[PDB]
Amino acid sequence: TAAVAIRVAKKKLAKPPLDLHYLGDRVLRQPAKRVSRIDDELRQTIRQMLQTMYSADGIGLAAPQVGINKQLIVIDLELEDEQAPPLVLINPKIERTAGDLEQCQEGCLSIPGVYLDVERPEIVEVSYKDENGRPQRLVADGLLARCIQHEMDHLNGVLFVDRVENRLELNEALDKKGFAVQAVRPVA
Ligand SMILES: [Zn+2]
Repeated sequence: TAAVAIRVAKKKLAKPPLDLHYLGDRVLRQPAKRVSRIDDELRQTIRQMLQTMYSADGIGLAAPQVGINKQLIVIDLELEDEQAPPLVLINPKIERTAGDLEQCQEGCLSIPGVYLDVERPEIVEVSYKDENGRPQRLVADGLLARCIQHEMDHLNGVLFVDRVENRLELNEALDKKGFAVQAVRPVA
């Protein structure tokens, strides 16, 4: 029986609870362990991931980015309904993608200050368990589908730089932030 409520203010905190890890760090290249229990301890980690994400001005955050080896993503990208609930994906699975390939600028909380173009399918269908353990299914397009695919990549040890086709732009953007092109990995 759940006794932790996920009711996190969308506000930056003076002292965010979890620490980010950055391109180069091996934690970002470890495929994530499946979650065995969706319980109150996990929900406290969900709250802390949200607080960390809001504090770093992000829209999505995967557990490995904060050093937590779990198939767990939080997303909150709605602009219009300011207080809409965040999307919590536990043990997600991409069922299929659809639509055309679209190229858009992406950033990442684990690669601060790097913004590069990435091509992805415009539509994704994902199955998952929510923060209450209930099975769910979602079809998404636009920014939501993009963020889902980016965050799913984190659970497989894949970073958006791995999908960047422009060598000039990749190298220039990494170098100026102290990141190494050698930390990039090919796409499976
Ligand atoms: Zn990311």
